[PDB]
Amino acid sequence: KTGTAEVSSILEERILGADTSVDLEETGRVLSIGDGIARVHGLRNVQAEEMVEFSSGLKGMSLNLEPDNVGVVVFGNDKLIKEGDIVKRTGAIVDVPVGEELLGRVVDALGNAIDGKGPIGSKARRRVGLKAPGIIPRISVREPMQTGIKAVDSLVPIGRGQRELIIGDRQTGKTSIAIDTIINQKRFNDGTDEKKKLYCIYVAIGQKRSTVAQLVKRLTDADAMKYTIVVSATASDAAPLQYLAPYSGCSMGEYFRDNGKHALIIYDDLSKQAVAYRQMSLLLRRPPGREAYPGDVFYLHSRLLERAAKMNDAFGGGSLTALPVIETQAGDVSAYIPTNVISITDGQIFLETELFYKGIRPAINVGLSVSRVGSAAQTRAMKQVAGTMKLELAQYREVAAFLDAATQQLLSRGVRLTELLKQGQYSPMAIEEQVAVIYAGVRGYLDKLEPSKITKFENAFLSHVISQHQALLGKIRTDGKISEESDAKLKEIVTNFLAGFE
Amino acid sequence: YFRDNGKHALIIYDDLSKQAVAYRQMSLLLRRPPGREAYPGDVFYLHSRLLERAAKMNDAFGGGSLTALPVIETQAGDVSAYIPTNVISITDGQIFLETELFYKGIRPAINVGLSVSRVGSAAQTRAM
Amino acid sequence: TTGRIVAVIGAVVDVQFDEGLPPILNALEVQGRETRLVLEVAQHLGESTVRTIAMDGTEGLVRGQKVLDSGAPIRIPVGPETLGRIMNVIGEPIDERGPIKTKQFAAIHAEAPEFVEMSVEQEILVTGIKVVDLLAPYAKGGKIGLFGGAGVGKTVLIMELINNVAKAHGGYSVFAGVGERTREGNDLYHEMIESGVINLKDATSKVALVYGQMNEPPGARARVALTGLTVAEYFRDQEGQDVLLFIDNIFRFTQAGSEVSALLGRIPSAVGYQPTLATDMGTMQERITTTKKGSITSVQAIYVPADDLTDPAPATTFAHLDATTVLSRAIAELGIYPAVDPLDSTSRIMDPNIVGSEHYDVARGVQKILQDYKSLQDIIAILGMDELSEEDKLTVSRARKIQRFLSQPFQVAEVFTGHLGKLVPLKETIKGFQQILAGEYDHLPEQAFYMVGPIEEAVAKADKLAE
Amino acid sequence: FAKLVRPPVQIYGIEGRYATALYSAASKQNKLEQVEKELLRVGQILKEPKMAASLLNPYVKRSVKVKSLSDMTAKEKFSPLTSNLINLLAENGRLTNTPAVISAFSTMMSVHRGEVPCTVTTASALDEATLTELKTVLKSFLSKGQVLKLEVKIDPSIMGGMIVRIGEKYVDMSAKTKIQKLSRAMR
Ligand SMILES: Nc1ncnc2c1ncn2[C@@H]1O[C@H](COP(=O)(O)OP(=O)(O)OP(=O)(O)O)[C@@H](O)[C@H]1O
Ligand SMILES: Nc1ncnc2c1ncn2[C@@H]1O[C@H](COP(=O)(O)OP(=O)(O)O)[C@@H](O)[C@H]1O
Ligand SMILES: [Mg+2]
Repeated sequence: KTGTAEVSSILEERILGADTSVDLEETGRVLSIGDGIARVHGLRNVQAEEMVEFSSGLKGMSLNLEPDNVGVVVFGNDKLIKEGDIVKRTGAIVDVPVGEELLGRVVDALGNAIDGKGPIGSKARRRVGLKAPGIIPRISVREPMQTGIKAVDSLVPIGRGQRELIIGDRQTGKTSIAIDTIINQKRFNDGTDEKKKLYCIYVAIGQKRSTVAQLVKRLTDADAMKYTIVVSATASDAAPLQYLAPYSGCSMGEYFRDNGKHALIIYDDLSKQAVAYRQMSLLLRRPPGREAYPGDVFYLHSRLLERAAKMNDAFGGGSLTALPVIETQAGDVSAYIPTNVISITDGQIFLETELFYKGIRPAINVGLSVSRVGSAAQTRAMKQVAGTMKLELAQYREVAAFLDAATQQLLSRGVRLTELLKQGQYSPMAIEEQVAVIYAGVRGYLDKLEPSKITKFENAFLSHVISQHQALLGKIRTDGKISEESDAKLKEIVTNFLAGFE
Repeated sequence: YFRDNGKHALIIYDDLSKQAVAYRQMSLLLRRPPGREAYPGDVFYLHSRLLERAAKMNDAFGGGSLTALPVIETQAGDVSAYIPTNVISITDGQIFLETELFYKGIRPAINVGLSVSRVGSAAQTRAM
Repeated sequence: TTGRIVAVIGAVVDVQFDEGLPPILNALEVQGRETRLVLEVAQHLGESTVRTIAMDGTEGLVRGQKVLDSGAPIRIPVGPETLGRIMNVIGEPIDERGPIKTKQFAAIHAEAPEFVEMSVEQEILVTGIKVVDLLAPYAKGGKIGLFGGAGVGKTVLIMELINNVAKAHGGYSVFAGVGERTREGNDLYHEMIESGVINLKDATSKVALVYGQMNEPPGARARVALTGLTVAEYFRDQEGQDVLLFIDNIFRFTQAGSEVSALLGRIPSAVGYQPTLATDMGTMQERITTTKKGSITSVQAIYVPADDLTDPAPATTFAHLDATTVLSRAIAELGIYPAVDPLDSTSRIMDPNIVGSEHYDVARGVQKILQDYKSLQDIIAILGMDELSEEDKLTVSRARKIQRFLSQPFQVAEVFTGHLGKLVPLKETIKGFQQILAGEYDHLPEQAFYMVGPIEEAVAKADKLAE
Repeated sequence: FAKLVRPPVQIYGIEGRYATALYSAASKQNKLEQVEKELLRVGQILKEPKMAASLLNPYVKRSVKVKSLSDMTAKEKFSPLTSNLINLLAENGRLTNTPAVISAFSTMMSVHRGEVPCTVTTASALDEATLTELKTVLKSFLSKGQVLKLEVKIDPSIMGGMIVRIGEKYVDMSAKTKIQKLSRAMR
């Protein structure tokens, strides 16, 4: 055998008693930096998972408190660390700044602003290694989280506190759905009722830094940044930073959840966190598993996605939604990580790639997409419409494998509905316009339009109702349900508009 | 020696997939870290620094030459194994032989579909 | 500071400094060789010893030789005098033309541009090639990926991109030959000398070749793409201009990384690749971006092992690619050169928010007509031209005309076809295709367009060959 | 870490690390010779039946062993360096290989004072006048200052001549090897 603190440079200090001069209860010396981990000697008073600070300004956290030398993961590039450097405690479990002083800022995985707009002047520091709310604090998911996308709001409704899952092959429309959901909250974030305002957090993990820069620019182009945080552990950043980024974001969101406000965190994407964690492990010699992922690449996500809860009135009534993104490989949604995360969340949104090639954007595959919990949380107008839209599409999907006029009718209905469900990009529509268009579609009025022409009808229709009939939409929204008189109106308006469209 | 003495040579290794095995044994016994299929990390450097001596010197260094025809055995047309791809990405061609063709009666059992040479038109006489 | 070697295990040396260690990634000179042997630190093993990966053959090293610490990572010359030269990984010329006399030096290990530097507007790099600039537009500071094998005109396309970028955008280029066969390295050198991108006489070369041969030890095939990146970062930063960067190949970059990781003893990852595959690729693909000073485009050849597009190497590369250019053999038999396939070539910026509505509608129309013609090809082959109505024969005629018009005569390829090089600007390509689709030229013989530049030259060719 | 003065010879393993530490610490404070004296003393002091028996049982609490070593080292009145080294070995649990340490340290001090190992294996018994000429000629190999520590050995297994080792340098003029060399050459 041998030892790791049994080196000459240490045994000499100990032999001639010189250790009385250098502190070891509050300061250590890096025995060896390698493979992104530093074996550090000293730090007798370091708590597990404390956040120690190196002598180059770096920062790491102590994982292994081996009997003779701590083991420290460096949140950065070890290029800057040299055997012999002095590591100092900080007496604080690894934590991150929180508050509303972060809103509109870009911060790296540790809360250090990287947009060059000055320090994050926050007061509260919240741990990252916190526990999720227990059984009792939570209650069911009741309010809706308006996505602003026709398909998501109609067929895969999302509540608040519900962990969704945007899972689908790369270059399919996942980041696009996230950006639509983040821009669609502008309307709610310009009122007074704190029951509606939703503060968004976007964690960009292992994602090209140019892409995150363009995303921030696109958000600020729509003043959807005054209320968003953007945590960024991009591709270049050392693996430990890509490992903490989701926990930093989830803590910055828990700060809201615990204070009666509603947040919405988008991990983009957890698969790259899992890859970074596998790197971190295999460089610590830990055993590999299935696909070389460590044994605990499930207690890596669960302890993160279990914090996206829905507090009850006793604890504040807060919330923290979550929309983890996942990039399946070619078509396998049975791989290790897609399955490990499909069994942690309360829903799924499958973005098929064939649909995306065939021009059906968003590519949301229905049938494979469910929201087990969102049905209880859905505006009753959208329920009055979806209850039948889902049925019509379900019937259509059976007759899509092949006729008498019955199946021709069903095919026509299905094609019309799917042609409606397409949508642009960065153009989310309030729920009232969604009910208007989906109603005018499901109730057959578009049966007499050439399929390709629906793609235009919708557009025009929106304008005609965004101006002429503000009052009807106002009544629908305020009452939340299509009142029978409101149904009669919507009917006569759709008929009149359809009359002379061509 | 011939190549740099202005002569033309030709060297035929047979096989190279047994030099690779011998080197794997040498390494695994020296306790060097293993890799895919247990081959060390040098089983590319090994071959590459060999099959890159086959040159065609210019007329200032003599005009010599040294062809090379490494013979490789693939386990049931598994051209994707470690050594076959290591030695397929070093050389300028491949003369693929197959046993469906050897028993149909097409002997030599060359499979012109997969066999390529990356010099091509050159390296032929105008007649041929 | 002078340490001493204490172990030589294969291509991994271990040096024992005493006074003060070199931080990771420093380059050490091994004293007592004749060829410059350069080690690069990779770990600290405690006891004032560092495990260095050697950048050249380590036969003849003696336990106890003196290793002198340079002070900063591998440093290379990066002036404009590195243009038209060949230089190995450590920056030593291997063109037998003398020293690379430059006043600047740059370390090959420099961190990616900070977030504030990054430019937020996705532009389009006008390559001057009709098919590329139309269906798969290349983006400034985007990592293009050039599929396709040999025999289909890949070196010619590289030289043409170099020439066109040097003329249009007035920006130089680079060529990092990761694991580059020595024979093909010499052939590429002489091809460039022929075509004239390199020029031995006047110092007006447009390429700065960099070759990490296929026989150099693995530690010196991983750090050659970084040498190319540094030579090009000089032009982006210190001269504010667009740049190309060809990394042939980008699978041998991951291969070299995997071999080095195995040598350092690290546990292998999913498929035997290094545990740091994603970050190793990221810390090199993340310097290829458009800052505000300039931009570094990059055309990276990709090998897909065993046609596995899920394999961790081509699955980690594709997370960065911003384009694609599937050179195909089936389109070279027809003689349509460049062989670029129009229906496989993707591009992330082919979106009407970026290129513009006109560009996008035109490109999508071309794609749709070509798909419809490919489908009708099957019906014609099976049953016969009779089976088609004129509502289809018109699309067939238009599709044949478009397939012709995509071919272009490259300037460097004058030796083959004799035709003159045509650098058709973007607007001319758009107008030509928008018009050929509008039926405006349904009467001209197809050979009017074959191997022409703009559409006007196609009109002139029709007039000439029609008399 | 603090600069340390390397030994003249390098020994490797556990004993290597401990001996290097002790030698570098002793070079500072210049206590090398008395350190070696105390090391030899602890040699025997760790061979008394009770001590050598209680320092092998693993069921003697570690602190018990450390305190017993401290008490013994008060009676023997060792230098601070040697007492600290004995302690160190005690609580790291590596005292079972204390003899390896001191032995290594001896080899570390011998070369420090410059007494190169030697050896002369002879065909058979040897005179002592011949040994005189042997020493007087081998002294011709050293550097300026070194000393010769020749350990003669009789060997009839070889045929004739002699085998001389000096540090590493190995010169073989035994008739046996000449016979096998000739048979090899003329086969
Ligand atoms: N609803 C839509 N309509 C039209 N185009 C879309 C839509 N959604 C996405 N796209 C286009 O798809 C392309 C890729 O989209 P996106 O940025 O979502 O990729 P992704 O699914 O996030 O995968 P990656 O992580 O590689 O970005 C973009 O060019 C974008 O313009
Ligand atoms: N624009 C072009 N016009 C005519 N022929 C071309 C053109 N581009 C490529 N080719 C043909 O394709 C071949 C390409 O060979 P080369 O570029 O040397 O290697 P690779 O085949 O790998 O690209 C050339 O020999 C040439 O005949
Ligand atoms: Mg994305």
